[PDB]
Amino acid sequence: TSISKQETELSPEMISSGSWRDRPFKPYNFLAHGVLPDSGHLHPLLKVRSQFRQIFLEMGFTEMPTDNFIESSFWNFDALFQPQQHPARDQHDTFFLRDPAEALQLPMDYVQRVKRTHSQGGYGSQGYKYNWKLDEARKNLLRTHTTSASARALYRLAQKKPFTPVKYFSIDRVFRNETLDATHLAEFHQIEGVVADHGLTLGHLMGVLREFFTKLGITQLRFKPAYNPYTEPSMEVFSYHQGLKKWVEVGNSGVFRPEMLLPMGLPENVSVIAWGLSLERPTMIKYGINNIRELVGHKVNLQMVYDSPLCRLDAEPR
Amino acid sequence: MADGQVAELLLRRLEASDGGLDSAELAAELGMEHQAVVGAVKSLQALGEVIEAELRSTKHWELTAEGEEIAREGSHEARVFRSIPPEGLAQSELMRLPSGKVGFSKAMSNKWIRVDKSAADGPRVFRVVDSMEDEVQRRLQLVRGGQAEKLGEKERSELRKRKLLAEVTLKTYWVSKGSAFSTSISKQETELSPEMISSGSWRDRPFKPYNFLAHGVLPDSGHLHPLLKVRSQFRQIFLEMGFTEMPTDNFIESSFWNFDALFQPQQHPARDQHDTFFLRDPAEALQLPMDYVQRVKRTHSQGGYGSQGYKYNWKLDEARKNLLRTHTTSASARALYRLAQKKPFTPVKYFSIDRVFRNETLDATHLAEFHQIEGVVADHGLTLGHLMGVLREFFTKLGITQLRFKPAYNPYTEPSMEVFSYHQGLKKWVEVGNSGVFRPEMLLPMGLPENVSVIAWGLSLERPTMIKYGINNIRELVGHKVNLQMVYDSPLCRLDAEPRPPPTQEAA
Amino acid sequence: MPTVSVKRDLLFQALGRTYTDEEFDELCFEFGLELDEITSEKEIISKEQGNVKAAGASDVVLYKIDVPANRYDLLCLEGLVRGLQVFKERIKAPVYKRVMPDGKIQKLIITEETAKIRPFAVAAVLRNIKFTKDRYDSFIELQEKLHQNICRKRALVAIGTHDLDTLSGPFTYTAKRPSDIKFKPLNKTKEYTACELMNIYKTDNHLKHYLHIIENKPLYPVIYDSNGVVLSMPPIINGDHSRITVNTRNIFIECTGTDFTKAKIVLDIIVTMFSEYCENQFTVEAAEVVFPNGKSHTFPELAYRKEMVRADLINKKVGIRETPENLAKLLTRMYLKSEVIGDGNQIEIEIPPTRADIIHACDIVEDAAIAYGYNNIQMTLPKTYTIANQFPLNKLTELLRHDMAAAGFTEALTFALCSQEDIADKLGVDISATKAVHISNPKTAEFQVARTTLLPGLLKTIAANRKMPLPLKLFEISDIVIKDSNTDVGAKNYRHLCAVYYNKNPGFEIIHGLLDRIMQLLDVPPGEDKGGYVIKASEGPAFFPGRCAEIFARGQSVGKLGVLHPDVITKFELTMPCSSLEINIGPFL
Amino acid sequence: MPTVSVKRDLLFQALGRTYTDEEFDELCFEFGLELDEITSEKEIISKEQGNVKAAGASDVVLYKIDVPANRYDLLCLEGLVRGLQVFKERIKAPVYKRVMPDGKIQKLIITEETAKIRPFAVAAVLRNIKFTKDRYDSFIELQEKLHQNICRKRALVAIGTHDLDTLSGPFTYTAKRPSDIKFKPLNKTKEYTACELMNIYKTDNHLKHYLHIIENKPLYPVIYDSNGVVLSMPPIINGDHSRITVNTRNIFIECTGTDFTKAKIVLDIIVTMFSEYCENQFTVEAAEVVFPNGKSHTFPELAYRKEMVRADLINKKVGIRETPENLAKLLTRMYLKSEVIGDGNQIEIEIPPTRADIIHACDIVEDAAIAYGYNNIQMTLPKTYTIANQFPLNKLTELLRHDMAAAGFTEALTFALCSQEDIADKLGVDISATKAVHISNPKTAEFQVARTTLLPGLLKTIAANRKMPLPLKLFEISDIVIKDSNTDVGAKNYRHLCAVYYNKNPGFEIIHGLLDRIMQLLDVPPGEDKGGYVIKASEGPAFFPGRCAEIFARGQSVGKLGVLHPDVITKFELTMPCSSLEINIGPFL
Ligand SMILES: N[C@@H](Cc1ccccc1)C(=O)O
Ligand SMILES: N[C@@H](Cc1ccccc1)C(=O)O
Repeated sequence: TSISKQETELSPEMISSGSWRDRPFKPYNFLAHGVLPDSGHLHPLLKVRSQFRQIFLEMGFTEMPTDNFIESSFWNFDALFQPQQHPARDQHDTFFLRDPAEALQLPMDYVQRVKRTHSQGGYGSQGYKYNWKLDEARKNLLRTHTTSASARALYRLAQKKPFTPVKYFSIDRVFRNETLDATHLAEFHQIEGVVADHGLTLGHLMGVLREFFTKLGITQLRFKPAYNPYTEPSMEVFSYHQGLKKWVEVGNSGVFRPEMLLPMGLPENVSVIAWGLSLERPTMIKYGINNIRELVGHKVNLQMVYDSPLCRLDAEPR
Repeated sequence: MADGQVAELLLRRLEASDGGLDSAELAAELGMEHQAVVGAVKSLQALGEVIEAELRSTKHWELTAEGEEIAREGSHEARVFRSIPPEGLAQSELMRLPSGKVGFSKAMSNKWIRVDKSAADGPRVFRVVDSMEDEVQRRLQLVRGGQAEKLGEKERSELRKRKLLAEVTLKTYWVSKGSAFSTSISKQETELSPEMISSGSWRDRPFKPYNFLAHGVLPDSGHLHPLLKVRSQFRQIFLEMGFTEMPTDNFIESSFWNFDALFQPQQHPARDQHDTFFLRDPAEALQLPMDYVQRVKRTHSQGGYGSQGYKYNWKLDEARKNLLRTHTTSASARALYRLAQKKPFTPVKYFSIDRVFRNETLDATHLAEFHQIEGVVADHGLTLGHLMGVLREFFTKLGITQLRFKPAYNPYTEPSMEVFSYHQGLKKWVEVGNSGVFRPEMLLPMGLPENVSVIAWGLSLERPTMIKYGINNIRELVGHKVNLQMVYDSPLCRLDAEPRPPPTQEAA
Repeated sequence: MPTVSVKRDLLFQALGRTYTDEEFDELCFEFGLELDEITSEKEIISKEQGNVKAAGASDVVLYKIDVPANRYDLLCLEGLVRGLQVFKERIKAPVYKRVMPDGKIQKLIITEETAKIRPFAVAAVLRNIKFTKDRYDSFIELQEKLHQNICRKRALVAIGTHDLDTLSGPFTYTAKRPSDIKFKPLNKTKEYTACELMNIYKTDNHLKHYLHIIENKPLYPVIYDSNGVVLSMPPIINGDHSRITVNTRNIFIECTGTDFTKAKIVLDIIVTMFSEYCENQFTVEAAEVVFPNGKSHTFPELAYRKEMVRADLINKKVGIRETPENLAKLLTRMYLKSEVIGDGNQIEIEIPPTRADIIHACDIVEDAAIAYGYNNIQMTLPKTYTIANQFPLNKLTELLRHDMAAAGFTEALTFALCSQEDIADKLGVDISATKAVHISNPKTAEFQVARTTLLPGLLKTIAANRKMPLPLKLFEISDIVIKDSNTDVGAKNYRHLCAVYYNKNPGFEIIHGLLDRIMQLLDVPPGEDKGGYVIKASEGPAFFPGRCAEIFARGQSVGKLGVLHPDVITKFELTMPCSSLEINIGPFL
Repeated sequence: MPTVSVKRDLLFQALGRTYTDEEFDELCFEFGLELDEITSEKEIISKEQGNVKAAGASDVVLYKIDVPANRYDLLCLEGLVRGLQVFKERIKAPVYKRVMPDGKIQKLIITEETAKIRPFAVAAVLRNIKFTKDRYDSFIELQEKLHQNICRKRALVAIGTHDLDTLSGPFTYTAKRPSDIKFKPLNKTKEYTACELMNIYKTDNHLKHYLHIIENKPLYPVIYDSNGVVLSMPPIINGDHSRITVNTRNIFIECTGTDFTKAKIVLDIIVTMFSEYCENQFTVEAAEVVFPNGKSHTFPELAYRKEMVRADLINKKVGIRETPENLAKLLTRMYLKSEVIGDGNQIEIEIPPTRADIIHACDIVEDAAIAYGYNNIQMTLPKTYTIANQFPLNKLTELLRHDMAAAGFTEALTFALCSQEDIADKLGVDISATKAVHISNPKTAEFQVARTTLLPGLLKTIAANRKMPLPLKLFEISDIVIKDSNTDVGAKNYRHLCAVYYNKNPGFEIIHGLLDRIMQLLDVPPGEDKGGYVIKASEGPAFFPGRCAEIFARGQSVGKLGVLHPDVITKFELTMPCSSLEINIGPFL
């Protein structure tokens, strides 16, 4: 052919003096993924943790610290009025340490009040009428739930000159010796929210929950009675889904029992409500997943991460 | 001649030796100390994996400069105990000399002596007990008998910090022959190929040791503009304080909403060609709340809602004039009006950070368009104190406590106050924000209830950003003339935009 | 921000005390004022005009006080001293009464030729003023102060002070043809005509403004008297015959204008302010103004309003809980003479004609709080729980910003205003096809139109950063205006995410790849058979032919993807080629 | 989560209605229960033997109901039916009274040899039970249900049911040497000794647990009778002589154990549950237990507590405003028979021995709300204003995360647990110099220790992503545990920001450059002087010699910067070389 020795991309000199004009070059495959620009990446699960953290802040909640993968049995259990007969304080369920076996320092006064009400009762309750062994509470372990963190937080609060209502939240990792599985792992992330004021009602707990799951884009909300060792009334919240074409549990909550709170020193006119869920569940659905080990852990498929989108363009009109 | 000269020489030696070699002995055999041989052995390891070396160490106990004295003239406590008769010994003179002073503090923390204040001769010291045994001394007295072992770890322990003796550890090095061993030294081996890993060829060569002095290679990270990095932080403060973000998609506002709606009189200077950019094309608003407008026109000229208006003639053709939003307050007017239409009234907290346009070729940073953030609270029975309270909470999440309020004037606020803060470095109370309490002649005509009152405050995104990233002029990053290099380097003005940041040292 | 200069030593003497430069700066703060600066004309003329070091009564120690454009009774030393004096209860607030004279019921008549150039006017006189070097200048200053300020450069109200001893008999306010009045103006050698002064003034640095900005109508305002002497020609200049000087004994003040009430106020301020210097202290001699209407009203009307406010209100509004008796005390110190009404519940407040700013109940609260001292009010925190919410758009934007950055690009801050050529000519399109909005009487050339795209600004940024390394990767996610016939105002803003690749070679494939990432981020599948997006080659007058495409998604054109055309890249004074991208992220919400 | 299987057709018949698989799944929800699954006996094993089609009682469908580990009166069909029945007011709640028998005042005597192995025990009998194929199995099931559950596998309480017609005369509870009691145990051919059964059971799949986990003391619990017959050896097995079968007429129930009250409760549950089948319905025949103390107490003590609650409390706590009369109705339906006390203020509540879960006032509220139906409670929103605050550390973290991403790196999610070799051996150091924390009796090998660094996990990630492009740039900002003698628990978490460069060539200079950026981001100036940071070459057993440094800043060692040593990179099964970085961002707050 004639004038057909096409060129490549334009040039700074062609742009300098008329050269680009007629030196024929029109080749560009307008149907190709082009070159994804090299880009940094944030892990999907944490992109989500971020979104939760925000929801909490927008709802006036303060972020409580969780720097302690290792909790003493006292704070992780006893403190939450979790008897010692319970099947969750067993070796086959929890990770107890081998090296720092027993903890070192413990809040003996508070511990005394617990030991007490735990076995003999008080504050209006009739305890569990069993013998509370301190050597047991001394046993160190791997925090089994963020609720312990709240116990801490509340206790600290109970010491403030005059009481002052608050709203705490925290999204932290929690170790469980459950069962090496494909559905659930050994360690996951659990988010918890707690409100402490005067005269909070089960309805409040419900009201807050509705507001929370709305900023998560959920309206099909139905509550159901449940049981938690550390909550006067306790309820599991559910939502409807098409995936299992029927109702599903999306969160557990309750109203800390007074035999948990009163011994910390909080006033009797103060009541605190709380709720919690796992960072995992909401992702393993609102992003469709088969194996959890696919995004949590070293076995993670990095390619999936590179491609993970704005896991926050979620609670928006999807 | 210190490392490279004693190196190629320590290699010669190893070559001529039968394996073993000491950086001490062979340094004694040399006309060199041990800060040369050892000082070098360092290089002979950096240079790949040439020679192996084992840091062996000698450990013996010596006596202090101080403790050598005690060791022979007794401790300081015993020193003083014996120095004080039963007749007492005014503690005045006793501590009027360092040697004593010390010993007094320990004859005390020993229950060997006590004080009093029952003799005109000021406080005095009398010995408590009469049985004295100088342990401190008679313990050292033997440590220097080459018996520095007949003593407990519980003992020399305390003794140590007492400066009554120290431990000596002589570090010796046993440089062997490794692999890379060779007097060739051709450190032309630059890096570490994936090959060498699978083979072992990292062992048969010397790698040019790295120059840990020079800075490295900053990666090509993407960048977010400093001013917006700050806008972000403000946006967050507002959310954490329960405020909802109101929309501002409208650089072009009708004069009505921008001025009239806010009970800012028509003949006000601020709506002059010199002050506000008016429009040439959509110069006339294509629509507006005539009902609301009527109630405005009214109260604006004749009064009402308790006021006596401005008693002037309100021209509608004027309000129709389109312009470039001069302040975000107009956005709030919109927001509030909308709110006023809600079935039952419901308290709220709005905020918005959007750019405004002022014509002024004004002094200061010459910007005819800058960002302005505004916060508004509407509830029942809000007081000037609430406005203050909210402001304190806000400026605290901004890291500011020196807050002082001052009376001011805004056409659209019953009471109005400017809030200030005392600057440390730039000693002087600088401003920081203007606020007020929307007049009812602004609110009532919108249809809000009389029992509802709304307070608001605002400031510019620019002013603070200048004193956070630290600057004096902002046209240095606000515009096309922005110095991109400054952006690439702009640090997290977040933790360094609330928490306490560290300023360069002050060496003298 | 009205500023008022005052001879320090005088100010202090006026008050009856001596103040530290702090003690006063404090008193200022305490009263809503601000002591802007302390210098003298030794700093004025000594900074912009050669260096006329003329100091014999100029170079002094005077305070430059800032006062609220609200309070008019604070534009002169007489006022500030009176205000602060009562505020610190160091003096009882004076009462202003207007009295009848001895037969000499001065009168000013308005005619028909009036209502159409300066509708109404009002006047009054103040008998036997004991002037002074300073008192005079202060009296003249105040006049200027509230002229080019509250009167909007005489536009609405114009004040004229005359030496009543230099003219007599009933005065007349009217309007005649320009070339129909001889006159001997203030600082003018001869005697000219109205039609003559107008243009001889177009050169007068001071009046160069006032004149045409107000007159060029079929008639001109003028004020005569029995003798037939010309008092003045209202907005422009007064008569040199009736000029007022330090030795004047009686002053006749007249105010003409388009805004009745304002004039009415300006008068009150002037007369109420300086009647402190009349023989019969704080008294203004009535004056009869007769309107075209034929009726006669007396002036000035030293209005004394008496509204009533409940004590609990002030407390509940300010945020303090003081007793009604004390609340009254507060209000009084602020000029608003208050008194509790028996049942210690309601407070009767007397609004002086000096504080004409009090127009609503809330204005009393202001003064009440100011008197109480803002910093004595306990800070309280509103207890209403509200859940915060971001604005959908902005949330998304904030996200994209963070990923654009992750993708190695750098965010900029383009201005929203610019020159037409920036969004048209330089891009190969006529300003008539941009839908752009035009700014009226723009200062510079770069204030003609408002952005229609972010591409220009971005380029211009590269232009100013030639000093920057190999490839420049800029982006910005902001608004652009457009005319929209379907919006109450006429225009609408749009959120575009716009990026550019500047390098030896244009990165049209890497820019194409950016769009792909962005879509991937927004979870928008490629292809349309799922409501996604596609790239359809297209032509653009800003892009090098055959290296330009259009972006389609969610059933519409989103943006333009392409390589900048050599023309635009040179017309923006750039070197290398360039690849751009600009999508309207709006539809993606 | 206690599960209770029940023959469907039976359950429905028991209630007096037929339910949809939805209607019941609903009723369950409504009462805090959950219908876990619905299967047959064949399907239940249809996976534990492949598919050994077991036909018989596998034709019947049964519901697998989940019940709260709180409510004990719901561990059998008799209970669930009774509970739900009253809950839907389809039946009045039955009363449990214990009666005196006709002379046969059965008695069980405790001795001294007791208190030290199983301190106390309690018993009682229920006359003439009309058993059934099902009723029997249910009775046995319940026994097992509350055994290895509320009794903690018999550890605290152990229950024994005997056929009173097969033995007589006062019974004795005591302890003798193991090899000192012949016995004819439940399912055992001959007659063995205690000292003999113990080891012949170490092989019994079922009892393999119970035994040693409770006994190996100097004495063994045993229960005799007049004849001298052995009733049972409490925790391990009962006597085959007194075995109970479908045709049993009278049952003698005994409960021994270390926890008094619990045993006391277990008894009440059993006896209160099945007295529904006694000739004299809902009656339990008293029994006299005599303690070592010499005193005699009657059992079971069907405790009926009568606490009082202010109706206002229940309302104010639940969030409802029902009337006391109605509140009482609610509580009643829940088994807690309530009645208003005259002044319609206080409600008297009777706590049945069946609901032993009620231990505090709040527990009444629970039941009250459950009876009222959670979803009938209006959702209200707490009105207390609170300003939100992030935790300093986490705020900073969240920021750095966003910039690491900007700098082209990708965030991972390492596990916090692993094997010692992961944080020691594979890095060239002994597990004794890591300060690491050790987990007790870890399942897998990778559950021995808790992270001491993020480097391991990061590498392991690369290992699993060999399939990924040219250079891998990973990073993570998480916690690592360490033993700390100065913390109440013994260990402390630290926030490390750790990154790695994986490529043909290690990017030690580009990693060095990362640290520089990071510092630049944290506004930390370089050099020893400027109170900033310094890279001081150093040696590390995990880094290739001469390509390793230490990071110093704010007066301390922050981290280690360097090139991974060939050994570690191969011991983590990797190919290319590697450059790492790990700073403790803690000190930078
Ligand atoms: N995550 C906690 C939250 C919570 C606290 C207290 C009661 C109920 C729920 C949990 O699962 O229990
Ligand atoms: N809009 C003003 C602040 C302000 C608004 C409304 C009332 C009071 C103050 C500003 O941005 O400076």
